[PDB]
Amino acid sequence: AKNIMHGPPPFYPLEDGTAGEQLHKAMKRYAQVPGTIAFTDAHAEVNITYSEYFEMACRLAETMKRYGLGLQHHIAVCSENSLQFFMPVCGALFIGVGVAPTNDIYNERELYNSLSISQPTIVFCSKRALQKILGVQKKLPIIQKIVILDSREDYMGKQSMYSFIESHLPAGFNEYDYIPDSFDRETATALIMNSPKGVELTHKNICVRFSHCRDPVFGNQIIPDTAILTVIPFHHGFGMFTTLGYLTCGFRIVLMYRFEEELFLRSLQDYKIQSALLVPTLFSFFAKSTLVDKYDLSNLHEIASGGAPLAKEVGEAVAKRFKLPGIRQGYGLTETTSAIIITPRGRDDKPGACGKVVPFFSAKIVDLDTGKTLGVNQRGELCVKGPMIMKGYVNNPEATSALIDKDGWLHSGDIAYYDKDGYFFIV
Repeated sequence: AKNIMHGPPPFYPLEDGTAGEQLHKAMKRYAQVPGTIAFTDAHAEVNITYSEYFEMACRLAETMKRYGLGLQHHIAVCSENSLQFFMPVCGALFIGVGVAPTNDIYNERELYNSLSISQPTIVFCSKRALQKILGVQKKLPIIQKIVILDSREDYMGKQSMYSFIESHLPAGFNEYDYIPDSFDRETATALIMNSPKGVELTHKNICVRFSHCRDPVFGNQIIPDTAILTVIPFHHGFGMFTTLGYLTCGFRIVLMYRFEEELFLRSLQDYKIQSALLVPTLFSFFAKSTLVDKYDLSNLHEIASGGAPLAKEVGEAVAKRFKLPGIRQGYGLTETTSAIIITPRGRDDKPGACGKVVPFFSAKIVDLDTGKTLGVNQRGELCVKGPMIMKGYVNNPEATSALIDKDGWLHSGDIAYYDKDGYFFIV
C-alpha cells in the first residue's frame, strides 16, 4: 500500500460551507473593490466587473427562490461562451438548485436527450440557442420557463434576466444583505454535466476543486490583476471547473465565443494574459502556427487544458512556440469533477507526465486482468479515489457501478504508470 500514491495535505485547510457559500463569499469580497474585472468579451471588447456579477448572481438567486425553486429543482444553461453564462450558474449554486450546462451546438435529438436527463424547470439560453430550446420544450413539460441571457430587453416574447428579476424581486433587495442557503454539501446536487449520460456532481465535489484551484502548488496563486484567456466551452468539465475556480480567485476571465488565430494571439498580448486554456485539438493548431512570435507574450506563464491529457511531443512543440519551459498538464474526467492529477506549479522537468495526485485523492495502477495493484514504473489501468468523484450517473446505477467499485475506486479506462517521484504518465 506503499504502491498507492496519495496527494499531500492542501496548503490551506478545506473551507467549510456549500459551494454556493464559498463562491458567494469570495465574489462579495471582489465586488467591493471597484473596477475589478470578472469577465471580458474579446470579440465585443466589453468588461463586466465583480460588483456587477455579484449583484446579478444575488438577484437571480433570490428571484429563483421566490419563483419557487429549491433543492428538488434543476435549471439548464444553454449558450455559447459569453459574459452572462455564469450569472445563472452562481445564482443557482447560492440556493442549492442543480445546474445543467447544456452543449449549445447539440442538434435537436442530442439536446432533447440531455434535457430529458437533467429535467430543468427553467432554461436560461442565448438568442442563438432559443429556437432549438423552444422545440425541445414542446416535448418536455418540465420546462416551464425560458429566460434570455444576452438581451437587455424581452426577446421573442421571452423575459430577459432583468425582466425575470423585476417580476419577483422585492422592492429594496440589497445584494450585500443577501445570505446564500445552507444544506448538506455531501449530498446536494451542484451540477449535472454531460459525459450519453448525466454526471451528477455534489457541492462537496466543487468545494474540493475550490481547494485545489486556490492551492499554491496545485492551482494558481491569488495575485491581483491576474488575467486568463479561455476558449474552452463552459459546458465542458474542463471549462466549467477552471472558470468557476477563477472566480474564487478574483481573476479576469477573458473569453471568446469563437476561435480565431489573430484575435487569440492579440488578446494574449494586449490583455497581458498569464494563463491560456486550450482544447486538445487547439494544441495541435498552435504547433502549426508561426504567427505566435509576432506578438509580445512576455506576460504569459502558463498553458493548460483543465485536465485533458496531451501527447508529449505536441505539448513540447506548443511550449517551444510560446517560449515556455513546458505545458501545465493534468488528468481528469467529467466523472471526477476536474483534474485529479495536476503538474505542480512551476515544475517543467517531467514532459510527458500529467503530474501528481491532488490533495484528498489517491491513485493506483492495476493489472488489467486481475485488479492487482502494481508498483513503480509498471503499466496498468489507472484508478483514482477521492471526494471529487461524482455522486453517480443520473438514473443509471448500473453504469455507475460498472465505473466505480464498491471500495470507491473509479476505473478510468486509461493505461498509465507512475515514476519514482510520484509523477503519472498516460500511455
